[PDB]
Amino acid sequence: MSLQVNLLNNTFANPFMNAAGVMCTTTEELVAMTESASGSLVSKSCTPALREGNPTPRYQALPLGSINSMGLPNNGFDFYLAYAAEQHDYGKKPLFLSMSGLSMRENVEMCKRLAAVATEKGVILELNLDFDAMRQCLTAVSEVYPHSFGVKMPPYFDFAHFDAAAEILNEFPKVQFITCINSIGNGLVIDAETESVVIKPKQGFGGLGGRYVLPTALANINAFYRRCPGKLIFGCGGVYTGEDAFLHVLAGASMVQVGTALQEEGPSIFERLTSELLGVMAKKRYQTLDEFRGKVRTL
Amino acid sequence: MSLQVNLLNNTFANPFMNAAGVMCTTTEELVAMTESASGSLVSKSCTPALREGNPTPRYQALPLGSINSMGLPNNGFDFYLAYAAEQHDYGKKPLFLSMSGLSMRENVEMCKRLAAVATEKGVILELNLDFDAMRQCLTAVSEVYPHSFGVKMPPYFDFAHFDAAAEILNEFPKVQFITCINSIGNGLVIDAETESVVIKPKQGFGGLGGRYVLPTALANINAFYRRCPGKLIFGCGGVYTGEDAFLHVLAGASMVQVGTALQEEGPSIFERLTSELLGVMAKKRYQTLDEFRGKVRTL
Ligand SMILES: Cc1cc2nc3c(=O)[nH]c(=O)nc-3n(C[C@H](O)[C@H](O)[C@H](O)COP(=O)(O)O)c2cc1C
Ligand SMILES: Cc1cc2nc3c(=O)[nH]c(=O)nc-3n(C[C@H](O)[C@H](O)[C@H](O)COP(=O)(O)O)c2cc1C
Repeated sequence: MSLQVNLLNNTFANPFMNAAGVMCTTTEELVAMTESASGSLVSKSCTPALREGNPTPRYQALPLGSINSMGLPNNGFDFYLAYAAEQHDYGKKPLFLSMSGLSMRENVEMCKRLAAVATEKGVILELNLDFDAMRQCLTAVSEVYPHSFGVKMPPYFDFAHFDAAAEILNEFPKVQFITCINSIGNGLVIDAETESVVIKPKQGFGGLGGRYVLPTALANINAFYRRCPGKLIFGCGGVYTGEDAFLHVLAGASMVQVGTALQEEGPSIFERLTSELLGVMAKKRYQTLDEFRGKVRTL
Repeated sequence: MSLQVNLLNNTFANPFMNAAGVMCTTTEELVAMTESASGSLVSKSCTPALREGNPTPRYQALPLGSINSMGLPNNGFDFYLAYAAEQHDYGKKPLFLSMSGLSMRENVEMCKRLAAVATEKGVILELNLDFDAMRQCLTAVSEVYPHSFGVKMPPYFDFAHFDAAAEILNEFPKVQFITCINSIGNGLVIDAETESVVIKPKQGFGGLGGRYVLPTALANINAFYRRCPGKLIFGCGGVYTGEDAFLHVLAGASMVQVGTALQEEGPSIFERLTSELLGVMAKKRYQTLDEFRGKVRTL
């Protein structure tokens, strides 16, 4: 049995990594992720300059997941570029750098600079991504960035949008992976005891993660798995156990990202997840991920 | 203490009703809803003619809710119109009729015929509602239907969409209530044991209800409560307890609809829900729903 994944000219020991934005903002966190049992890691989505993010409380853990409105607090692009160029131990595991410019020009200017470090060191872009705007953004980035990359997608909720999104992404051969999903946007948690919301920004509205999002994540993973047969899918959303991870892979996932559960448990979670996924595979008589990836049975 | 609700020229004993499509398709179901402790009921979303709906299995109960792709199985408009005109006991409680024509023309034709029964008997339309398609549908109904009505909305996931939808709805004075929300669309439930989806239509993709959708429902209730101050909001999504119902009302709900939980429990649930909501209000020292409706505290 092996959890090995091979993609983008890399070998990964297992499919697990942190979700962008979770436990990956500081040097300490990035080193902790590298030292963990994870197959890989992705750095906090960056802007050109540092951002303090939204006022606190801006994250709340919940029985069925989490809600947040972080507001992109990050050390700025130079910091994550420097980590990738100078500090990260690529001998330990591959590295993804998440990028989230507040405009198309910001993404373009960051990608111009990332190009050389991707060439020299092998860091892989995950670009945090309105369909017209989307095509134009991908065109602008592809123009200046001479490497494969992936896109982090928000969830969609109908086949019309699955089709439209997939059509655009399929126009761009450099987009070699699609990460499904980012948070279910602008949920509103109300605490019945305090009769109030639980986070401060945006009147309590924030992105939902965890158990809430698993079926939506599976839907998006599988929808894009089917519609973009030329690309890989990275799963993200609602993974707490090796069994959840099994479901991501069955739906089509190559890599499996862990957000909410990692936030609550810390990097030791990857040790648990790898052994649980192996336990699930042994019970089901699978030896490799290739054996069941995308093989979910329809009725 | 009182759960009484006064709206749309009607008095309701309590805010509870079934969600459209749940336990309201047959004569026996409609009678059972009328005989229940609920404050109102709404008939199954109808098409001009009977529809068999999608192949089975097309509904599955889940630990955190439900998934379905029913495919509008219903007895047809004549049937629900005749129930409203000839059979329903308006002395027991008010009646809503849900309409879901497969085109603009179907809605126009059904509304033209509904008009007289609404006039004579007092049945209230809930119209099951692409912002252009929405504008056109509403414009057509408003043009031909000489009464106030409400709209059943899908969930939105950002402020741009909340603003755009509210803008459209505010252009129509006849829309006097907004029901938030229909299912979270096209999730995909996978059973780890069978390595398969759990419903037959549409490769296993279907609408999510129940515990999965509560924060999204609260978000939408509150978003339209804020943006459509001229209108009533009916809450729908994730109500299993009086505490859940309390949250809907706090977010801004006037009526509270119950889908998944009712499907699982049957109409006896309304007796439990009324007593639970009264118990919540008693512990919190509330006497009426007016005392806390829409009063959720932000930070
Ligand atoms: C604390 C917090 C911060 C996040 N920051 C980012 C971000 O920087 N960029 C991004 O693409 N996603 C970010 N996400 C979304 C996650 O990457 C992930 O898509 C989401 O949490 C769903 O996964 P989960 O169910 O495992 O939590 C963040 C999520 C949370 C909980
Ligand atoms: C069995 C099934 C059938 C449904 N049929 C309809 C329908 O006829 N019209 C409609 O507007 N919503 C329909 N719905 C959506 C529900 O009215 C409701 O919006 C959704 O289930 C969320 O509420 P819940 O969490 O209480 O289940 C249906 C839901 C289910 C579970």
